Amino acid sequence: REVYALLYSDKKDAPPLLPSDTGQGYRTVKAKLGSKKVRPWKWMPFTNPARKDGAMFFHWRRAAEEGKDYPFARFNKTVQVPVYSEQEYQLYLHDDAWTKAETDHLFDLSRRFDLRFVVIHDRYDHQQFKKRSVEDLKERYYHICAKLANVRIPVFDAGHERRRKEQLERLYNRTPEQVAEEEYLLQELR
Amino acid sequence: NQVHQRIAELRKAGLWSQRRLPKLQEAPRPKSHWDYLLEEMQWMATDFAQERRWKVAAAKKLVRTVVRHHE
Amino acid sequence: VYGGDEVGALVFDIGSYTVRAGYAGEDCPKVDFPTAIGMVVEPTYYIDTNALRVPRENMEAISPLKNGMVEDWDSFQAILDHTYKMHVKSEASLHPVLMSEAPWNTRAKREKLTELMFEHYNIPAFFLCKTAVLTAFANGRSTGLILDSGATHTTAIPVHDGYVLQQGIVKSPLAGDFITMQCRELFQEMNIELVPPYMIASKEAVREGSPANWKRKEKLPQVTRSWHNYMCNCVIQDFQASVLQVSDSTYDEQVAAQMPTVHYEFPNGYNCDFGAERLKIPEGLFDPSNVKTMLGVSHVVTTSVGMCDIDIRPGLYGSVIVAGGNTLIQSFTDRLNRELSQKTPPSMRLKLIANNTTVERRFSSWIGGSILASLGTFQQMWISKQEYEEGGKQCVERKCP
Amino acid sequence: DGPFAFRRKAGCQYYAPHLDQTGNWPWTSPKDGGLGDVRYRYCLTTLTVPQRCIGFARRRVGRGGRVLLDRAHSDYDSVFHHLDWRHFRPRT
Amino acid sequence: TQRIASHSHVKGLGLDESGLAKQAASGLVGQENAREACGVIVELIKSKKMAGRAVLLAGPPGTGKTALALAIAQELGSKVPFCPMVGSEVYSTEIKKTEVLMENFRRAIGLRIKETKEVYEGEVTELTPCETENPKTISHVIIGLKTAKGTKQLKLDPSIFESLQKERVEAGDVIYIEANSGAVKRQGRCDTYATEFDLEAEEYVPLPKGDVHKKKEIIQDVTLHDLDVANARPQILSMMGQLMKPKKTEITDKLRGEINKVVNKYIDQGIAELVPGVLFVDEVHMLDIECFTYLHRALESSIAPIVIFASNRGNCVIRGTEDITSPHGIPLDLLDRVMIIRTMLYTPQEMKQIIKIRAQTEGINISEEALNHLGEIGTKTTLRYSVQLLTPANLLAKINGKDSIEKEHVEEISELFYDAKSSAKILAD
Amino acid sequence: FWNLKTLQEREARLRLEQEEAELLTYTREDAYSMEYVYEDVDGQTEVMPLWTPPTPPQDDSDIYLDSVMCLMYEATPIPEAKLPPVY
Ligand SMILES: Nc1ncnc2c1ncn2[C@@H]1O[C@H](COP(=O)(O)OP(=O)(O)OP(O)(O)=S)[C@@H](O)[C@H]1O
Ligand SMILES: Nc1ncnc2c1ncn2[C@@H]1O[C@H](COP(=O)(O)OP(=O)(O)OP(O)(O)=S)[C@@H](O)[C@H]1O
Ligand SMILES: [Mg+2]
Ligand SMILES: [Mg+2]
Repeated sequence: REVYALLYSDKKDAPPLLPSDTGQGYRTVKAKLGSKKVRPWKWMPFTNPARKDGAMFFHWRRAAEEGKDYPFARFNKTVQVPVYSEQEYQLYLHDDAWTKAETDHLFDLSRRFDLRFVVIHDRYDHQQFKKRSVEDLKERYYHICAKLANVRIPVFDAGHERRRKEQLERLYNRTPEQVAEEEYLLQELR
Repeated sequence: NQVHQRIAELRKAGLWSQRRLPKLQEAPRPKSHWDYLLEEMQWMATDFAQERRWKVAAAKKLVRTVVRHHE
Repeated sequence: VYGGDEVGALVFDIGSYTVRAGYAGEDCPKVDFPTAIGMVVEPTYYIDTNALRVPRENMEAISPLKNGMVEDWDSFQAILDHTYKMHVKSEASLHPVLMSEAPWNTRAKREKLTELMFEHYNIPAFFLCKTAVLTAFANGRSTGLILDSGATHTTAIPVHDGYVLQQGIVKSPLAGDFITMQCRELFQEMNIELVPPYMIASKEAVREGSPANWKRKEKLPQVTRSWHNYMCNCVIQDFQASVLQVSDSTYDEQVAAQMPTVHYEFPNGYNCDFGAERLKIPEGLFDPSNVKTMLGVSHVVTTSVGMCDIDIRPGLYGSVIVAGGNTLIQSFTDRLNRELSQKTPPSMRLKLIANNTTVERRFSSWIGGSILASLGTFQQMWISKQEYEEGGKQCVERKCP
Repeated sequence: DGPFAFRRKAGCQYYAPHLDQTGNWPWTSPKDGGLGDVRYRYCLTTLTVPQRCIGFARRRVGRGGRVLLDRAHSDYDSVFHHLDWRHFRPRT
Repeated sequence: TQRIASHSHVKGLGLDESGLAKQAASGLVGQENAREACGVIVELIKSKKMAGRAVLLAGPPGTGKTALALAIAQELGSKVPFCPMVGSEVYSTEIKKTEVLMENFRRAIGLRIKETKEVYEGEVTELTPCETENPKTISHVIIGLKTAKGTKQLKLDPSIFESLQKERVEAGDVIYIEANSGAVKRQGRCDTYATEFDLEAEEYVPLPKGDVHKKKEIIQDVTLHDLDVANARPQILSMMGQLMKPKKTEITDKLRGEINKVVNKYIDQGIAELVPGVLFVDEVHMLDIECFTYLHRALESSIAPIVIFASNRGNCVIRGTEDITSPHGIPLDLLDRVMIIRTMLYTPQEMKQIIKIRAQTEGINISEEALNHLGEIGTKTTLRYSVQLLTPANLLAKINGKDSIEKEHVEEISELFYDAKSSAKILAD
Repeated sequence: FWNLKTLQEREARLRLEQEEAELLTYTREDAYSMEYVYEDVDGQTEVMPLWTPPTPPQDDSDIYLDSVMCLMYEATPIPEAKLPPVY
C-alpha cells in the first residue's frame, strides 16, 4: 500500500519536512556554527552558450564559480531534422501533390516544434497552403527523410494511422445508448 | 447466438472497442531542450505548491504558539 | 543539472479585472490593483484603489483592455508606469519581464507590445507566454484543457506539450460581467436603489425590507456616469462573491425554495433575504437557454476538446484545469465536475485538478509565469534587446511560440 | 474485421492498445492504470529524530538543493505513529 | 557446538510419520526396533501425562545406547529439560547418595515462568504538583515523560511524591514507574546532558526508545531443583556463609512439598507452565543396592520424571551386595519397574555406514578402498576403534600432501595404534 | 465535580494542542547524510527514490516518451512472437 501524486496528494496532506539545523536548539550547535565562516556569494553576469546572441543574465553564485560554463546549456540539443538544397528537391523530392514552399513551411514548423505533429498541425498555415491532415504531414516528412537517407528504419504507414484515427473517432462519437449496448455486451458475453 | 451476430456486426463497423487497432511506432528520437524544460517545469511547480503549503502551516503553528504564550 | 536559476525577472499578468504583478520565484503576486483606471480629460490618470475610490470632478473610468487585448496603449503605459514606480520600485531597464497574453492575441498586437516594452521601457529581456500554458504550468501539467472564466470571457483552451492548440479555443461571452448585469437586473426588479458607499455620510440600522435611513455626503462634486457605474459594479461584485451560489444540479424552483436564505446588507444599510433568485442567476453560465446560441461552460469544454486530435483528447479530459475569478462562485466546481462526468465518454478518464482557492484560481497564470521564469532551462527562451535590434519584427513572432 | 483489420507491414512495430485497464498519467498508481513512476511514490518512512514513522513520505529535491520529505495524508496516520509493506528507514 | 564429540553426528531418531524407523536417517543406522521403542518413549515424554516411568537401554558395548538416549534428547528439543547423569556421580563427599538421586530427579522437572510487567519509562520533563482546595493541598502530581517516540503526561497519585524525592528525581532523569505498585525507580541522567568533560559512569543512560508506556513479557526457565536450592539457602549470616564453603545440603521433604505447593499455585494462576522432562542415568550398574532400593520409591512418586537407564554389564554382581548376581547388575525388583529396550550388534554394512557418517561429520575425505579396509578393521577389533582411526589417518594423509585418506594411510595408522584385544594378546605373550 | 470539569477542560486543551501541526522540520543528517533503504523477506534491498531535477544528457540514450500516447497504448513495442504475419 502506497500513495501516488504529482504536486500533492490531498488538501489534508501534512506539510513537507524541511531540513534545518538549530531545530534541537541554537545553544547545542553554537560551537559548530562559530567554528566556520560562509563562502561569499555574488550577483554576477553569466554567459549562456545555448544562446546565440550572447546576452548576459545575472545569478546568485559563489565567487569561485564566476565565469564557469552555464550548466543548463547542456540540455540544449534539437531534434535531428534533415536539410536539403533546391537541387536535391528538384532531383529527388518533387511531388505533384506538394509545393516546395509548402514542404519548406512544413519542415520549418518541424524544426520549430520538435516533430510534435499535433502542434505542427495546429500551427500549419492552412489558409495559405492546402489543408493537410496530420497523417499527410507525417507522410511527407518521413517520406522525405527516408528518401534523403537513401540518397545520402521503421517506415511510415499513412493508411494504418488513418484507419486508427477513424476507428477512434467512430468509437468516441457514439451515443450513450451505443456505449450502454457495448458495456452490456461486454458484461453478458462473460 | 444473436449476441454473437451483434458483436460481429459491431466488429465489421469498427465500433467493437475490444479489437482496437494498435499504434504504429514513431521513429525514435532523443529528448529535446523543450522536453527537459517541461520536466524542470513539473519539478518547480511541485516545489512551489509544497513550499506554499509549508509556509501556511508554519505561520499557523507560530501564531497559535504565541497565543498560548499569552494565555 | 541543478535547481532552477532565478535571474530577477518580473512577471506581469494584466487582465481585464486586476493587474497581477510580482517578482519571479514568489508563490503569489505581490500586487493586484484593479485594471480600471480614472481618466481626466486635460490626461491625468488615477490607477490604484487608493485613488479610484475617491470622487473627482470630470473623471471617467476606463480600461485599457478590450476583448482580452489591449486597445488604448496610453492607458497601458500609464498602468505599467504606476506598477513600476509604486509597487516594483525598480528601474524597468534592470529586470527581465515575462508577460502573459490572451490565447487569441493578434500578431500585430504582440509586435506592438514588444516594441513598447523594448523602445519605451528599455527592458533587458522579454518573453510573452499564453495565459493557458502558464495556468497549466502552475499545476505542473504540460498538457490539459484550461477552462478560464474571468470577467470578460469563459474560454476553454487546449494545451498540449506546453503549446496552445489555437484551433480548439472556444470562447463564450458569459463571464463575471454577465453575472454583474444579471444582479443589476435582479436589483432593478426588486426596486433596490444601488447607493455606492462613497455617497453615504452616515447610516442607521434598519430591519429587513425597511427603507434605508442614510445621510448623504455633503459637498460631493459632480461625477461622471462611468465612475458611478464602476462603483455600482464594485458593490454588485461584492454581492456576487457574498451571496450567489451554483446549484449542485439543474436548477429547480422547489428545491431552491427549500434551501435556506442568505442575508446581505447593502452599503446604505438596506438588507434583505435573497431566497432562491441567488441560485437562478449563476445558472446562465451552465444553461443559458433559460436566460431572458450561447453554449454552457460544460458545452464549451466538450466542444473545445472535440476540435483536437483524438490522440490528445484522452489527455485533455484527463487534465481539466479551472481558473478565473468567476469560478469561485459557491459550488461552481462541483456542478461543472458533475456535468462533465455526465457528458464525458466512459472510455476516457476525467479529472478536474483540485486546486480551488482564491489564490490558485485568480493568480494561476501569474504563478505559472513565475515558475517558468525561474527555470534554468528557460533562460534560453528570453528575447534579448540585442535580438530586438535585428529581429524586432522577425524574431518576436518566432521566439515566443 | 474488414475495414479496420490489422495489416502488418515489413520493418514496422506497433503499440498494443489498452483494453484491460484504462491508462493514466505516470504520477498515478498502477492500480489506477498509471505507470507508477517511482519518483512520485509515497512510502512509509521512519526518521532518526524523532525515532518515529512519519507515515507516507517521498524524498524530493528542493529549489536550493535542500532535500525535502513530502508527506501524504492517510486515515491510518495515527496507527503509523504508533508503529515501530514497503517501509523505508535511513542508514549510513 | 563447534568441536566434534563422539555423538556430534546424532541429530535424532530417524523415524517416519508412521513411527517406523528408516534404515539410515538423522545420523542413526540400524537399531530399528530400539529406535522405534525410543520413539514411543518420546511420545510418552511429550504426553506429559505420566510420572516416574522407567526404560532400560540394554545391550552390548558400542550398540548405541548412549546414542539412542541423546537421540531422544534431540527429538525432545531444548525446551524439555534433559539431565544426563552417570552412576559414579551418586558417590559424593558432601551429601548422601539418595540425595544426589533426588536432586537429579528434580533437575529433570522444568517450570516455565511468565511475567507480564507494565512500565512507564521516560526522561522526566516536569514534576508540577496540582494544588487544590481540600474538601497547600495537592490532588495529583503531574509527570511528563519523554522518549524517542514522543511525550506523555501522567496524572499520578499524590502519594508518589515520597518516592520521587526518595529517588531524588529531577528534570532530565530517566525513570520508570511500574503500574502495579506505583513506585518509581531512577536509572540516571539522560545522556543528552552528558559532556565529554565531566566524569561519571553509572549515572548516565541513553534516552529510551519506543513508546513511553511499555508492556514487557519476561519468560524464565527454571527447574524444581533450582527452586529447591534457592529456598534452602537464600543469597551478617550471609557474610559468614560466603566466607565459609557452601556445601551441598540434604534438602528436606518439607521444603520440596512447600515448593510443590507454590508451583501448583503458580500453575493455577497462569503465571507458570510445567515442562516435565527426562533423567538419563548412564553406567547405571555403578549404582549400589541402597541406590537401587531408593529408586524403587523414587520411581513410584507422582512427581518423578521419566528416567532412562543404560547398562552393558550382563549377568554381574550387584555393587554393595556380596555374591548377589543380577541380569544387568540391576536387581530384579528394579528391573520389574523398567521397560527394557534391547540393542543389537551391527553388521559390517551398518558399521561401514556409521564409519562414513563419522568421516563426514569429522570433515574427512575417505576413499572407497580405504572405507572398505576400515570397515573390515571394524568387523575385527571394534566399531569404536575403527572410527577412532579416521582423524589420525587424515592427519597422516595431510602430512603426505593428500587431500583424501588412501588405504596406505589406514594401514600405517593401524600399524601404529592397537586395540584392546591386540594389547591383551601382547600382554599374554 | 470540580475535578471532573477541570480534567475535561484539560483534555480539551490537550486536544487543541495536538490538532495543531506536529512536525515541520527534520535533521540535516536525515536529509543528506543517511540513505533510506528497505529490506524485504528475501534480503533484497531497495533504495528510496529521490525526485531530482532533470539530469543533463550524456548521450542520446535519453529517448523521448509521449506521456499522452501512453494513455491509450502501452509503452513497449509488441513482440514479434505475437505480431500477426505480414499482410
Ligand atoms: N471570490 C469570488 N467569488 C465570485 N466571483 C469572484 C470572486 N473573485 C472575483 N470574482 C469575479 O471574477 C471576475 C474577475 O476574475 P478574473 O479572472 O480575475 O478577471 P481577469 O482575469 O483579471 O480578467 P479577464 O476577464 O480574465 S481578461 C469578476 O467578475 C469578479 O467579480
Ligand atoms: N546406530 C548408530 N548410528 C550411528 N552412530 C552410532 C550408532 N550406534 C552407535 N553409534 C556411535 O558409535 C559409538 C558407540 O555407541 P555408544 O552409544 O557409545 O554405545 P553404548 O551402547 O553407549 O556403549 P556402552 O554400553 O556405553 S560401553 C558412539 O560414538 C555412537 O555415537
Ligand atoms: Mg484572466
Ligand atoms: Mg554409552
